[PDB]
Amino acid sequence: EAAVYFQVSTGRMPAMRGEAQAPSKPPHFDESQIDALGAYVQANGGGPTVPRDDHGAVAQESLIGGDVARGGDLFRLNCASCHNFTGKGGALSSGKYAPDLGDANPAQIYTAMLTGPQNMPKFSDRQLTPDEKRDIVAYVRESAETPSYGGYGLGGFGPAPEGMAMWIIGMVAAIGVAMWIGSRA
Amino acid sequence: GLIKNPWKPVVPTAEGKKAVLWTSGWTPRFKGETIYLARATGRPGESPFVKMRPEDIDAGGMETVFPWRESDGDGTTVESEHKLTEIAMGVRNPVMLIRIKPADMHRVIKRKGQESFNFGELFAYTKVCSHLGCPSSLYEQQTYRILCPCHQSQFDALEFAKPIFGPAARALAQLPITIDEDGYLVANGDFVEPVGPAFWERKS
Amino acid sequence: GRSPEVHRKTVAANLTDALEGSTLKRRKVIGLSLGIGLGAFGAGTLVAFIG
Amino acid sequence: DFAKLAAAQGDAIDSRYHPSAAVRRQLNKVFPTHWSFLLGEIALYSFIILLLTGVWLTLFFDPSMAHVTYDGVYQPLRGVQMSRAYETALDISFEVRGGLFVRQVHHWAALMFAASIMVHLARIFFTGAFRRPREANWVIGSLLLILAMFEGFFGYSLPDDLLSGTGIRAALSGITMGIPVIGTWMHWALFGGDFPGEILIPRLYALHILLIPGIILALIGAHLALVWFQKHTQFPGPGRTETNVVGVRVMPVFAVKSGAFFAMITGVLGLMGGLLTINPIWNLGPYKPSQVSAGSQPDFYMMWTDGLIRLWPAWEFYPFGHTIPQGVWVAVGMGLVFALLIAYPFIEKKVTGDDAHHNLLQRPRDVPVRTAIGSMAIALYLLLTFACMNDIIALKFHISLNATTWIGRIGMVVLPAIVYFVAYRWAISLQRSDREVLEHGVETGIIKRLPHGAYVELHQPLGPVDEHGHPIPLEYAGAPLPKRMNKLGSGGAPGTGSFLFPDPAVEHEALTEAAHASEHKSLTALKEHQDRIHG
Amino acid sequence: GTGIRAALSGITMGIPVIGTWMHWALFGGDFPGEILIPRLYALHILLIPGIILALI
Amino acid sequence: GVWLTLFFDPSMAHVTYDGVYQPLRGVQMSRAYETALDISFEVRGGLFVRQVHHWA
Amino acid sequence: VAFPRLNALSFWLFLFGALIAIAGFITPGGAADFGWTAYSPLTDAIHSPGAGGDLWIM
Amino acid sequence: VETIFKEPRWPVPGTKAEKRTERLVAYWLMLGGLSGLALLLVFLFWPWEYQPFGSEGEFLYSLATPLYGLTFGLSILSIGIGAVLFQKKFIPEEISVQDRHD
Amino acid sequence: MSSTQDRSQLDPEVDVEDVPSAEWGWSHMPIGVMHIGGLLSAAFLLVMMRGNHVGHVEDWFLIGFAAVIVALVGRNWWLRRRGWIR
Amino acid sequence: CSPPGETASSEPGTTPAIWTGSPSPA
Ligand SMILES: CCCCCCCCCCCCCCCC(=O)OC[C@H]1O[C@H](O[C@@H]2[C@H](O)[C@@H](O)[C@H](O)[C@@H](O[C@H]3O[C@H](CO)[C@@H](O)[C@H](O)[C@@H]3O)[C@@H]2OP(=O)(O)OC[C@@H](COC(=O)CCCCCCCC[C@H](C)CCCCCCCC)OC(=O)CCCCCCCCCCCCCCC)[C@@H](O)[C@@H](O)[C@@H]1O
Ligand SMILES: CC(C)=CCC/C(C)=C/CC/C(C)=C/CC/C(C)=C/CC/C(C)=C/CC/C(C)=C/CC/C(C)=C/CC/C(C)=C/CC/C(C)=C/CC1=C(C)C(=O)c2ccccc2C1=O
Ligand SMILES: CC(C)=CCC/C(C)=C/CC/C(C)=C/CC/C(C)=C/CC/C(C)=C\CC/C(C)=C/CC/C(C)=C/CC/C(C)=C/CC/C(C)=C/CC1=C(C)C(=O)c2ccccc2C1=O
Ligand code: HEC
Ligand code: HEM
Ligand code: HEM
Ligand code: FES
Repeated sequence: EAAVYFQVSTGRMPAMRGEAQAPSKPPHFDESQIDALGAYVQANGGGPTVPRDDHGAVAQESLIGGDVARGGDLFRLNCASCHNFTGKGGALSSGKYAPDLGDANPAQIYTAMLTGPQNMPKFSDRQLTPDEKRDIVAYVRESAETPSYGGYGLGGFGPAPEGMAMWIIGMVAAIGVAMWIGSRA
Repeated sequence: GLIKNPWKPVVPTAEGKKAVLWTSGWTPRFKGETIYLARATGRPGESPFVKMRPEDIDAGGMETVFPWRESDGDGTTVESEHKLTEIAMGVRNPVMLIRIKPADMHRVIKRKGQESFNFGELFAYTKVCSHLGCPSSLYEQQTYRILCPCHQSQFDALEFAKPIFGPAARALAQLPITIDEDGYLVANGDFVEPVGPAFWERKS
Repeated sequence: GRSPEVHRKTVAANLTDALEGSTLKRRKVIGLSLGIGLGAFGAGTLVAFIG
Repeated sequence: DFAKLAAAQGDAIDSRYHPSAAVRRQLNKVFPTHWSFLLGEIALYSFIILLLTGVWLTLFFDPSMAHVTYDGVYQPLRGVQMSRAYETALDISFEVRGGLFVRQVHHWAALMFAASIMVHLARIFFTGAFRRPREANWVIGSLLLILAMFEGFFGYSLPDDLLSGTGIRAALSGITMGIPVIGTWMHWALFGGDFPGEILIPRLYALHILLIPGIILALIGAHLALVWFQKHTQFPGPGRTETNVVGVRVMPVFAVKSGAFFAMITGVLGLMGGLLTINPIWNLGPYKPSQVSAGSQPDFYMMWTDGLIRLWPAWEFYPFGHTIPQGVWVAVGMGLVFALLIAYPFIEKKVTGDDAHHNLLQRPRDVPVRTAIGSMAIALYLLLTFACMNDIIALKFHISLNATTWIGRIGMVVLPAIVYFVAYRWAISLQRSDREVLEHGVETGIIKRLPHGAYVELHQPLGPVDEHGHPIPLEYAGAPLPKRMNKLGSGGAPGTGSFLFPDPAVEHEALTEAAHASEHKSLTALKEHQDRIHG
Repeated sequence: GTGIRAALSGITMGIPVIGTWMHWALFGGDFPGEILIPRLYALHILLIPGIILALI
Repeated sequence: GVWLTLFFDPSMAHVTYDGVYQPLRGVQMSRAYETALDISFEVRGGLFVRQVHHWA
Repeated sequence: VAFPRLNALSFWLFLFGALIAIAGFITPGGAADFGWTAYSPLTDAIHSPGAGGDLWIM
Repeated sequence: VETIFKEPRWPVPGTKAEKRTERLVAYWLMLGGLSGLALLLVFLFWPWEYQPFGSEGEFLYSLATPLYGLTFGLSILSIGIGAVLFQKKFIPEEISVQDRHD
Repeated sequence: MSSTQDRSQLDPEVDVEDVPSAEWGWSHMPIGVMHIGGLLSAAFLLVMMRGNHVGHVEDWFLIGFAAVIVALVGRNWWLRRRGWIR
Repeated sequence: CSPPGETASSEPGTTPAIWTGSPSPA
């Protein structure tokens, strides 16, 4: 039901055609229906289950870990190759890509790496224990809601937006000023 | 004063002193030495490298492993604090260990001398790109492709990590693996070729 | 020693003409604002650099 | 009582150094007033700011690879093992009041420097300001460009983060040990051993703060001295010859303009360094051999070199148990564009067989072949630059990553040819556009509708008229021509006054009269001078 | 080391009113500190030689 | 002065020597001192250069 | 014509709009796959979530 | 050198259009001074200290460097604008010709 | 004249019917450079089919582009030879 | 050119033996 939760809550299922990669979209079902589908699937072979809370609901707040530094350096080694430094997009082989992590709630982040949706690998509970996963999700959630220091973020990719901003703002302003001061012909 | 001979024997191995470029962290230091495949788990003050079992990684997973000997360990003291740092900063140290689905085991091609370098459905390859040395570690587990995010060369896992796209011309190196009497993963020796980028006096 | 009288007179005339023709001395309002602004900018910049 | 104060301190200087004639000469130097000639000083103004910011970042930085544990104020990196350089770079940004602002201004100025150099180079190339006797100046500028590129590359490699480390491992280490004979000797000489070593960051620091800026300063000095003593070229126009300069004197018009331009450049750079984020090193981590991210981009002035690597095929050779890697092809290639750049004037001099001591510029439309070649080169540069960021374009815009490589690979042989053809034709068409106005006149955009039902357009002749009313054809003199009637004064001032209230009529009449008379005087002076020159 | 300790740290903090402030501005804290040698290196290889060259 | 900049490391980070000069083998020192020892003992013709520097 | 400088703009709007709509074939997904009629709900975020359809609309 | 043209920018001695331009230059110069004073005050009195995450006072910290950049840059640019406006409104215009003895 | 325009007179230090300002700068590239350039570019496009790629769409794209280039060069050469263009 | 010493095979290959390990440095 972890796979079902991830695929239906994020809207990937049901899929609509066969291409390089199925995109995410608005969900088709709600929480009750999601749980029903998950339980129906779980009764036909077993497998992973979504973590719950003390009230029987999906755990969101309890999945946030304490240590953000250990989560950060686990993310940088295991997850920053496909995703970005802070969780932006990344291109894959042919028509495929790793999405942005700035929209997923803790349960979604937890269940993404528990099952393995697509060309993303799966991290079992023995490879990454369900304590390191909490730190990873904490890092992912924090690096998405922290404001930029020193001005506008410019997307968070680095040299390319910086270069384009330079060319389209600084040089344009400089040339305009030069044309104002100087003369023609 | 800044002219140095690169082909000078400085590294002690199980066969005498050897040049730097011929060796790595996986080279045996004496005959019958046990090198464990360790993983980076915790903080520097909390035993950063620990042992691993074949049961930990499942089908369609990948892990990064490092060479760890019993002679280092914990890093609590100052003697093992500089020994655990050399392992993590080694140029040719990291290895990617992948587990292949049993359904896809009939389409594996070996490399004429590396026919016994795998333990069932576990394979281990160098994590260093053979083009310019970037960590080629973008592993697509359905298409079974290893992608380098530096110059966009991808390698085929089902074959002997031979390039299929990009500016790479050589295949990734394989490390032979097996299990220990306790049930931990160990090596059957080092690579049978140099790892990393090429140079003028490479190959026979 | 001293350059010939012609050079001295011509250079002095050039500088004096440059200052006088600008009509800056006749305009007290803008001649004072410039000084005040430059002083303020200098003070701010120096405090930021050293502080 | 400053009249007596300045008269005493002026005599004290003349009686000791006697620099009367020497400074009087420098106050009377005439400089042409064209916007395009202000492109060169921006770079200069960018260099000065790079020095002031470089001295403020020399009081806090520690270049060392000694590994430490952070234990600082920034919580997400608490307990992580890094180097001394990275820790000090974090300290500058988090512990010193206004350090982040200073280093952001440093980086922004670094970008502006290269951009300005590129634009200035384009100007010099297209107008033919390199012909004679100004070849050595071109060469010096070429060397300056190369030095600026390498100076910039060594700069962002100092913090020792993940991006810079990955870049320096692939570029400075991977490429180095590919050169056929001296491949590994040179590598071990540069790094003092294997790749990481322990002396690379100190060596790069000493190279970045002392040597390359010194060479740059000397070369800039030589450049400016040559420009000063070789009497800056001008453009064809009314009253311009091969043996004079038309413009304004240094004192006081030129100096005020230069100062104001410097102030505005500083303003723009300072404003840009506060509102936009550049190079956030804390979002990255310390460099580790077994870690990587998705982007991996150098700065824009180094992007074409990186894009050349991505597009060239995997062609290698294996003679007598040796190896010639792919990386060789770029190393030869990269030094081949440089060689063709420095020794261009001699190539063109040999081709066209012309060397006649030119002082008057050329409009790019008048030289089609050179314009086409320049356009082709710019197209190739742009394509190579956009090929380096093919992974970012494939993510943001929905296109295959495999498709981008092939697009670039095919494009780098096809697009330049198309650009050449289009540029050639466009230049000739712009030429033909000038011959239409010298023959018929400026089209006013007014239709007449004659009695017999014919439609004609009213033309405004630019010279004497024939007895039938058709204008006398004029000759081309390498100067621009008007094409709109509003630029010729077909439109007065709306009226003297504020934006909301008018002024008394008499003031408006007097001001209009004065302005008109002043325009007559200026035109008459130019015409008289032009008439006396050609006697 | 002893030369620096005597002639640059002891004398600096002996000056009236503006004495301890100047010491802590130069050393960035107490005497040993962590930023003295880099600062002196940058001052020795870049700034003072530049001024000397210009003045010469 | 330029030749010396290719080898020197101005840091106060404390290390243990472990070099060629035996009387200082296990001593706790700084990076600057270690590098200064390296210049004089490990680089061919370094001692001569740094002596000429001081004499000049 | 009444407005020539406006008459020129229409041709360029035509050409560039057409190019933007046709350029959906460069994407790995493809162009619009829901007919020229574009019935709903088949063009909603849930059904036809591709980027070709967006370029078609715009 | 020979100056073939030079003329004062205000021939008519007393007019209402000259005072307006003088006031415009004065306003442009005053703005730079005010911005400089603002820079001085904001550099001395502002939080400027790093705030960890999701804490009160994090918002005010994120505006420190932006305010520095605004204040230094709104002043010098304004002074530049004021100084260039003075060149083309009050300085006489000239056309000088010099022969190059090359 | 009641206009503001000032006429310029200048004297600095393929024919004018094809390129109006033919005597003001370099305005002729010899044919044969361009033909050989085209053929060589086509050869390069054709030779890039030797690599490590496993697809064939790119190969067909390369073949098509090379064919187009060769056709253009051939047409130009034929028309220049036969006398219809100069 | 193709790299010599990079060849595919059709040999089955055996499962690796259990690691024993010589006790101490020789
Ligand atoms: C000389 C002058 C020099 C100075 C000029 C500077 C001016 C620019 C800015 C002004 C300075 C203000 C200083 C205060 C800074 C501040 O207080 O900081 C706010 C926060 O802001 C962002 O937070 C957004 C939300 O607030 C967060 O909630 C959210 O999380 C966050 O999301 C990120 O993170 C997620 C992870 O969870 C991801 O999922 C997600 O994707 C994303 O990455 C958000 O980010 P983002 O989308 O960037 O915002 C978009 C910006 C959009 O900017 C811009 O206008 C773009 C500026 C750059 C343009 C240059 C590009 C050049 C392109 C070329 C033209 C290409 C083509 C040509 C080439 C080919 C040519 C041939 C054809 O504004 C908008 O919202 C909408 C647009 C309205 C802004 C308009 C203002 C200026 C426009 C100029 C013209 C005016 C005309 C009218 C317009 C309406 C993030 O940065 C945060 O760090 C940051 O904290
Ligand atoms: C902005 C900034 C950061 C700048 C910092 C500036 C600064 C401090 C400078 C540092 C220097 C830098 C950084 C430059 C780097 C240059 C560089 C990388 C070069 C490396 C050098 C190298 C590899 C070494 C090779 C070794 C070698 C072969 C050495 C050869 C020695 C040589 C060639 C010696 C040249 C001697 C020489 C230049 C002498 C000039 C003598 C002069 C100028 C005297 C002039 C002069 C004379 C002669 C009088 O007698 C006299 C008498 C009375 C009144 C006046 C004068 C007078 O003016
Ligand atoms: C790899 C390589 C060789 C490059 C070329 C690849 C390629 C085929 C390019 C197509 C790109 C596009 C536009 C794809 C969409 C499909 C499409 C519309 C195709 C063509 C349409 C057509 C033929 C006709 C329409 C006419 C027309 C003029 C179209 C306009 C299209 C334009 C101008 C789009 C921009 C093009 C482009 C590649 C821009 C790059 C800009 C970059 C690199 C910036 C990166 C960047 C990013 C990523 C930020 O996140 C960011 C955040 C905040 C501030 C700034 C930035 C920022 O600058
Ligand atoms: C390369 C392969 C990787 C690696 C090593 C990781 N991820 Fe990510 N990831 C990848 C892809 C191609 C996709 C898309 C699959 C789908 O859409 O079916 C994803 C998806 C995710 C998601 C869900 C998307 C979302 O709703 O934003 C998350 C939360 C996610 N990935 C996180 C994540 C983490 C935490 C990883 C390391 C521990 C990680 N991924 C590795 C590609 C790849
Ligand atoms: C003039 C051309 C120069 C360019 C283009 C240049 C460029 C750069 C760049 C791009 C960086 C790294 C930016 C970052 O991400 O933080 C940098 C760092 C640095 N530069 Fe320069 N630089 C130049 C000259 C100088 C000079 C002359 C000095 C010294 C006088 C200097 C001192 C430094 C210092 C100390 C750093 C420290 C790195 C940091 O604090 O981030 N630079 N330079
Ligand atoms: C740091 C880089 C450079 C600086 C600071 C610089 C500065 C200047 C300045 C200020 C001028 C005179 C102002 C002007 O006419 O635009 C000038 C002139 C010139 N520069 Fe540059 N320049 C640089 C690089 C280059 C380059 C890259 C070239 C050419 C490759 C070049 C060639 C010239 C030439 C030929 C002139 C003569 C100007 C003329 O004749 O009109 N310079 N340079
Ligand atoms: S470094 Fe891996 S492809 Fe170039």
